[PDB]
Amino acid sequence: DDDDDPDTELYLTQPFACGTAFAVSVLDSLMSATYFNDNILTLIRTLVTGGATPELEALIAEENALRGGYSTPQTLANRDRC
Amino acid sequence: LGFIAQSCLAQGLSTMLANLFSMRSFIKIEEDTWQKYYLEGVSNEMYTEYLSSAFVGLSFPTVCELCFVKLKLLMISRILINPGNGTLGFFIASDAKEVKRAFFYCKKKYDSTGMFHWCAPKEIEKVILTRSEAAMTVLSGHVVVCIFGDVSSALIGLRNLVMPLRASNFHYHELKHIVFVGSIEYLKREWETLHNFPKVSILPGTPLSRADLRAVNINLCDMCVILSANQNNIDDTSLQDKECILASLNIKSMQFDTTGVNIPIITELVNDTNVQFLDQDDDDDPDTELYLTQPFACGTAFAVSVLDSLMSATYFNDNILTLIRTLVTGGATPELEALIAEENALRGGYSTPQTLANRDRCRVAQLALLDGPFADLGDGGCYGDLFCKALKTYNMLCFGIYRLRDAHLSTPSQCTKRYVITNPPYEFELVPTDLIFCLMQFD
Amino acid sequence: HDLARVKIESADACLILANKYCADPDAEDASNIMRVISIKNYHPKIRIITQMLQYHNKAHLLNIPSWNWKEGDDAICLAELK
Ligand SMILES: [Ca+2]
Ligand SMILES: [Ca+2]
Repeated sequence: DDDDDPDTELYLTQPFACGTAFAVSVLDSLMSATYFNDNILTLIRTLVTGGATPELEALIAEENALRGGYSTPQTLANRDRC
Repeated sequence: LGFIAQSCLAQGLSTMLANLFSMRSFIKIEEDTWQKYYLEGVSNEMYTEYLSSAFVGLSFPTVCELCFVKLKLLMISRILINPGNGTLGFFIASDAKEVKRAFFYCKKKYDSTGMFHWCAPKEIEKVILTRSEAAMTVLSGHVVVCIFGDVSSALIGLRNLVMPLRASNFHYHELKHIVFVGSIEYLKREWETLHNFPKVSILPGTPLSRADLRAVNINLCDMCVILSANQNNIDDTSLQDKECILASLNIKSMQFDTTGVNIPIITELVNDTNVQFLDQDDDDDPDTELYLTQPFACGTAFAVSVLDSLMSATYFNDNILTLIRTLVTGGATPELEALIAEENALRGGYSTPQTLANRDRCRVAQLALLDGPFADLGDGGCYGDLFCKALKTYNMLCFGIYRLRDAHLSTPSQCTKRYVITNPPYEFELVPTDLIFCLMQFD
Repeated sequence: HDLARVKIESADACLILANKYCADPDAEDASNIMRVISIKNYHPKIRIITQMLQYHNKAHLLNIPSWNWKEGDDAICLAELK
């Protein structure tokens, strides 16, 4: 129940505007933004995928596997993120 | 693989042999760099000629020894390597015209044959090491070999890598433990020829993983050797050697509670053009030949292309070739080749005094100049003095000097890379921080 | 020499595009690791923004000693972001 047109761009398509379709094409534009603002890319990796901090990146680099440890007040402190 | 193993025993020896076998003219550049000393080293070549009448008199070695100052050359009927206690002489001089001067100037625990160590055949599961088991085990001054293989990878033949490391003149305590890290299936495919050997361990995984390299104690290993067996399947220039470059770069970047750049690593390249990616602090020119490159000059990179020159040298002097098979892969007696032809599997026999006597053959080693009786000679500035004193005292024949790259520079530097200089002249400047390539008898 | 032609030394940033629609994603990631290694080898200080078809290849390129994400290097992982 939509008007289809091969000339119509993906962002204008009915199923994309409804949030029911996704493709990597749009992500291409990220490069342009990533050049003009470095920090914005970090915000992206914070807004999606939760919080991947330098420490977590170092741990994954060393091991390539997630590890669980006993809770400490510092670990429970960094929960303020919206 | 023999050149790689000899470089493992004495780092930068593969470069030494490759430059000896290749025919190079004398080149001098005006600007003061390490390249002058390296290019002086590469100009010397391997030659053979018969000794004169003066050297065939009361005794061979005593007249042969210490006479190299007057002859201005160095000497290496049977194959003789650093002899101790009309016969051919193997010379390391520069140009065959001046090499023609010696003649003119008269003024069960071992193997059956006894050449290599041996032990009972072992199961692959016996030598498989897991990360925890490898971590708890103490590995220091050992050999780690990263192997890239799949189901369709061709057979490398690591047997020729393991024989030169375990020679009879090496005591069981002096042996270096060998750990092969890589895919379990490929290592299993080549394990059948390997199960007869001692002190070999297998760790499934990939060398790209930092955890495996930490578990096998890289920071204290004597040598890390990177090999890829999949080069024959991949044809494109870019696709070749990416795994090797990544493994080398990951080993360099790895940090320990020091930097991994100081770790000694040798990488096999099928494509010479990739050699520029091995060292970050190197000027890269595609026109520059492989031997001129910094990674090859320091001995961190090896390619089979240089071995092509052998086809020429082998023709002009057949003996030369067999001497190589003596300097690498331990000893290659015809009886051993006969047994390989009949059986293809190495077999061990009960020891007899004849076998135990067949251990006087010298072996290559590094001598450190900072600590030892030669410390005074280090700052003296005369290589020939060190040569004469070593020959007179310990009868130790020194090929050349393995020297820091930035030593010639006045300002101190933190670089650890060392390049080889072959047969330095008598009047050659010497610094305390140098290594000496030497041949040593059994003890 | 071609890097000397396009003046990498004075270039503020270098952007490596990727062919998202490829037969073997690992092969394209490997081509990109060649690009990154070459550019860092000629010049380590220069910023690099690149597309990443696989997340573990991002770990591989993090192992490069010249790679320095804190100052000006960015990796855009397509699979991770999508
Ligand atoms: Ca010559
Ligand atoms: Ca370089």
